[PDB]
Amino acid sequence: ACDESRFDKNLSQALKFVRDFFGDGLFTSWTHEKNWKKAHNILLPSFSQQAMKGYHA
Amino acid sequence: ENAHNTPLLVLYGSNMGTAEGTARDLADIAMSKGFAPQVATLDSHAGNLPREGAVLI
Repeated sequence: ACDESRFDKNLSQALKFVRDFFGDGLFTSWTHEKNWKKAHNILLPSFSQQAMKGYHA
Repeated sequence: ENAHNTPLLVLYGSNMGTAEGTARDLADIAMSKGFAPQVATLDSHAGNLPREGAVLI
């Protein structure tokens, strides 16, 4: 199931109901929606090591 | 200068620290060149080579 060449993230029924407020945020966006990879790329740097160091305080 | 910070992973193989200090020095100059560097031993990313940016060994 974890082979990404054969399966992709699905929105379960649960997640489809939560999209009502989560929208096409990172959690409830399909992998193929433009807003997924864009937000992934824009926000991954907020969890870099330097960012983490800067959240410590 | 941020936004890099391209991802620069630096891995070392060291017993007496020469290679480890060289590695950390590199990661220090990367930070100055806007990267998002990460330093770790070699046999800890065994199989987990970065499929993006670059990896100094």
